Amino acid sequence: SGFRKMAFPSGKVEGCMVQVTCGTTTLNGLWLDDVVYCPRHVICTSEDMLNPNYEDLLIRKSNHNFLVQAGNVQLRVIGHSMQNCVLKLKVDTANPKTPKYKFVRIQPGQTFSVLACYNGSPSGVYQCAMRPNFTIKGSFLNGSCGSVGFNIDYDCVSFCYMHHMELPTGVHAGTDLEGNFYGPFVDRQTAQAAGTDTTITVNVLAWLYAAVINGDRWFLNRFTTTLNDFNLVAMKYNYEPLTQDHVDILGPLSAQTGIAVLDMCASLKELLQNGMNGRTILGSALLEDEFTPFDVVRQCSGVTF
Amino acid sequence: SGFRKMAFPSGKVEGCMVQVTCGTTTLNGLWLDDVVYCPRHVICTSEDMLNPNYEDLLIRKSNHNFLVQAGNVQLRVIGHSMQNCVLKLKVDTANPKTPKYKFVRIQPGQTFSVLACYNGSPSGVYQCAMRPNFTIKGSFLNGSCGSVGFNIDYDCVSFCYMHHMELPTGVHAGTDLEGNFYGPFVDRQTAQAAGTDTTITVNVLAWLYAAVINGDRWFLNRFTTTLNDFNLVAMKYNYEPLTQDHVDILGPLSAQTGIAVLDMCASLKELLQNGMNGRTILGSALLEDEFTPFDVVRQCSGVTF
Ligand SMILES: O=C(Cc1cccc(F)c1)Nc1cncc2ccccc12
Ligand SMILES: O=C(Cc1cccc(F)c1)Nc1cncc2ccccc12
Ligand SMILES: [Cl-]
Repeated sequence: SGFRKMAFPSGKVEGCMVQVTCGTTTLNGLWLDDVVYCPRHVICTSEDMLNPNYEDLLIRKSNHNFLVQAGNVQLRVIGHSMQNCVLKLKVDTANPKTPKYKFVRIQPGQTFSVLACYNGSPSGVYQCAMRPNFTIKGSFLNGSCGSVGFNIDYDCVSFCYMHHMELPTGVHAGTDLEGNFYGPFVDRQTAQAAGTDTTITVNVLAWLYAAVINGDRWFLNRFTTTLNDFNLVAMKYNYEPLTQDHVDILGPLSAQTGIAVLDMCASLKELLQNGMNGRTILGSALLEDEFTPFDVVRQCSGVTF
Repeated sequence: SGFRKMAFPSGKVEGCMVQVTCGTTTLNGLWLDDVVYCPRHVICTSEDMLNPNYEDLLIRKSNHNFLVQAGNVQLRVIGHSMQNCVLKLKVDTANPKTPKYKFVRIQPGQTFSVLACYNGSPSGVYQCAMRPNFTIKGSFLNGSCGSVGFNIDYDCVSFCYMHHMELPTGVHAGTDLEGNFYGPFVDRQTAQAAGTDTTITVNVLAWLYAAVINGDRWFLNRFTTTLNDFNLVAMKYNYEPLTQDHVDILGPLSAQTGIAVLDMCASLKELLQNGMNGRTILGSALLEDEFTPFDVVRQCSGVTF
């Protein structure tokens, strides 16, 4: 019993964090095998940030301009290349702590653990979701660039995010580990704003099923809804549209609790209309949207209470 | 920017988790140096749990009755002893991954990271607080016994909790690493209940300072209060008393934000009497009490380990 915002154990990622310095700029790098991955903006000055020509800034650098520190050991850079917005520094030592890993690009609504780092040293671990507007509501200070987001299903680390920047609203933008940004963002100091964010509907439904599994049913009602009527109501509360894919994905949770997906949608519609009336659901007075259907099945018991 | 419920990096603890099996019961153990620590109820059958005589159950066991598995390696138990509610299994191999550590007993209100484990394998990490009623609102399923709670101070892991049981309300009870329970609990299958809980006042104040640091100031007001008038109001809402020690500990946050502790107390008093009026603070419609003043400073400064 209980339901917490739970991150993956960070040990496998901690053994990959290094410090990358280029001139006066220091940030984090991810050392996997003989390659250190980091944001390409480590080569920029604050001036270079408005309209940086990364190809031009990079061609002026040699391997010895990049200082890589793994604990108290200086790694030797023997090559460098840019792939999209990530800089790949080839080093002369393979990381002996390299876990089984993959690079995965995630979709909005997906969750992941973030290991926040400063100077190549891990500071904390927290759970995030990729918002529908492609930002993440992280907790990052200056020096956190290069910190990564990941999932660890089995003993394989799936790296899905590398931190690059903080937008003016305090939310964060970054790339996958191939250097492709999530969203329309650029690694430039030019005016950029996060689009209007919406609630991850499929995740709220998953979390309502987590509440039913843990013993709570106060929010259920005798009604059902069509998928289209649900979406018409949901969009008025800035909720993402629920697709047939989402309905299918919620199948297992629906079968375990005995509550049809469209019946849970009816409960959600009523919660949006009424609020909670002084009640909580899994210790929360707001509808939680940073647990996916997969997270709920992983955390909750296979036996409903 | 941003403020998340953040756990310590769990890597140093992950390298200590082992599986302990005694008969049909499998749970988790903490392997530090040549000793594996685990709940003493691992030696009990379901019938024994009704009224156990642990000295009598233990004297019937030999070293070879305890199977300890560290990854895919079977450790050989060369001795066994009980200290309060923890069983200490002496093994022939010192854990090469033993970090710098201490066993510390925490006070209610103090926070710690929990590395939830099943079959000696870490599954997730989350942050929680020792409630004033000595329970923890964890997320634990069957097989999670022996999972530990910890903090990190510099490079030293301070182990403060070992999981033993779940109470009927879904909340959790355990011991320090010396086997002393937090709370008036016993490791026996008998009628036990969590007492009425209260809110950790100093922690709510710390979280209000975190909100102010993060640009959420709508709740600030021109008013101040005396410590005694605040405590009279706080007692009415099932909030823990605020002591002069709590006022002192929040001093740095009072100085950084310019809001005196008693000035923040008058904001809290107004929130208790009037609610949030449809507003949120750091994305929450409830007053959060699982961040200590130290947690707020650490996260709002980027301390690494
Ligand atoms: O945003 C940047 C640098 C930057 C600027 C423009 C484009 C970039 F790609 C990168 N750094 C930070 C990242 N995360 C959190 C921060 C918090 C405070 C101050 C800086 C923070
Ligand atoms: O509570 C116990 C066993 C127990 C029983 C009586 C006294 C004890 F000291 C220990 N184990 C569990 C721990 N956490 C979560 C659980 C969830 C479901 C089922 C068991 C769970
Ligand atoms: Cl995805």
